[PDB]
Amino acid sequence: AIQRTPKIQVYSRHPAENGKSNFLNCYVSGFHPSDIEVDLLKNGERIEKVEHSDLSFSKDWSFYLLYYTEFTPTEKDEYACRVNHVTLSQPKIVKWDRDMGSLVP
Amino acid sequence: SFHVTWIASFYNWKQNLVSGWLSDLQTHTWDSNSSTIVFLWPWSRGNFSNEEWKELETLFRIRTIRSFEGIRRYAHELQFEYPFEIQVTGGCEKVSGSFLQLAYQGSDFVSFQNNSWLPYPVAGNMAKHFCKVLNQNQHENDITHNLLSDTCPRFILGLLDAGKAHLQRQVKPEAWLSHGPSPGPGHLQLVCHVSGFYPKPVWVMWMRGEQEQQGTQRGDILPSADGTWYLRATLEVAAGEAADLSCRVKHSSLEGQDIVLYWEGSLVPR
Ligand SMILES: CCCCCCCCCCCCCCCCCCCCCCCC(=O)N[C@@H](CO[C@@H]1O[C@H](CO)[C@@H](O[C@@H]2O[C@H](CO)[C@H](O)[C@H](O)[C@H]2O)[C@H](O)[C@H]1O)[C@H](O)CCCCCCCCCCCCCCC
Ligand SMILES: *[C@@H]1O[C@H](CO)[C@@H](O)[C@H](O)[C@H]1NC(C)=O
Repeated sequence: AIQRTPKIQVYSRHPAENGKSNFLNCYVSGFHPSDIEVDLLKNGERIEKVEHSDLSFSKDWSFYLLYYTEFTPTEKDEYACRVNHVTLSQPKIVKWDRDMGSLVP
Repeated sequence: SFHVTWIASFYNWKQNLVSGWLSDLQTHTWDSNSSTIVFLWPWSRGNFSNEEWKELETLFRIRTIRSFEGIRRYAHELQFEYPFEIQVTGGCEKVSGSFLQLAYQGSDFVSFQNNSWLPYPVAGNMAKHFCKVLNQNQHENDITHNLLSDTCPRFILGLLDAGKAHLQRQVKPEAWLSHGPSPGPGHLQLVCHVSGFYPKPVWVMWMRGEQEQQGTQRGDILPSADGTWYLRATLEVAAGEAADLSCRVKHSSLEGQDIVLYWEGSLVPR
């Protein structure tokens, strides 16, 4: 009733280019209560050093956080954000969408 | 608009957060161990002398930890049930507009008006009983009033002046195109990414020549840790009609030189 489920948005700071350093972002917002667990995943495995912004809230009192890490993508790697919150039956996973290319030689 | 936010989460596992903001931009944090006010930028001091800053630190100490203790001492009689969260936001703005509002479990609960705390009607008698506690010292309410109508306007004036350079900087966006993940059958989702721009206002549209494509769906504007902004704009199109399409970005920082990217190369693929 008084609980609100998180919106989860995943994006890169720069276009994906294999072998070039970049930043992966996961913006979690519109949730309540503030207790939340957010992991960034590389090939399904949790990335060890991830930072987040100080917890804040919007006009409607719902909370929001930015999680991010520096990373270098290769063409074989898939990245995602995994969020768990009291409003979620099970952890919700949102993938980083990139083109990658080479659809067929 | 400068404001301070207070986040207190009670589990009786706890957590206490105090931070200061120019709208979207964080300028201050409270370090929960040194009891200091950490300034996140050189200009976060505004034109406030080091000793007036130690005065402010004294009052943030005393009121943050008297507020946490008071909330936990009164929680039984106030019928606050664990777990619960208290959120406060207070600051000043039009012309010299000021505010201080408090929420319980994510809903409007009480606010400070002129000289006293008033309950929001829908919040019921619980909020009313809270105001009684909150109103037990008229002097402490007078201090709150002066923090809002005196200290906050002067501070925000000095802060904006001190930060004018940072706050009025222009950072050029970059953009790029990709395929979107969930097109309907027979259709494509064209995605135009715009990243790294500042300040926030931006214009982005899919185009056919000089014709704006009104199907363009702009996402939320999202933050980056370096203080710039991000936006995705998508267009759903039939697979046959994705040729002459381009993405056009307008931003204050470009001085009329729009970014224009063309759906093509391996994106078609040719
Ligand atoms: C990191 C960011 C930094 C950047 C900032 C840069 C510049 C910013 C400057 C301005 C920006 C905007 C400023 C925002 C304004 C701040 C908000 C207001 C702060 C809290 C308000 C009051 C808090 C407080 O003081 N609660 C004290 C009140 O105390 C009581 O009072 C009475 C007298 O004293 C005593 O009663 C006496 O009892 C006896 C026996 O009965 C006799 O009868 C006496 O006759 C009778 O008087 C009581 O004992 C005593 O308990 C209590 O603990 C608690 C109430 C519980 C909640 C408190 C307020 C809710 C939270 C508000 C915000 C908290 C923190 C926000 C930031 C500080
Ligand atoms: C700081 O400078 C601003 C300039 O806009 C001024 O209005 C404000 O009163 C000053 N505050 C001081 C001197 O404390």
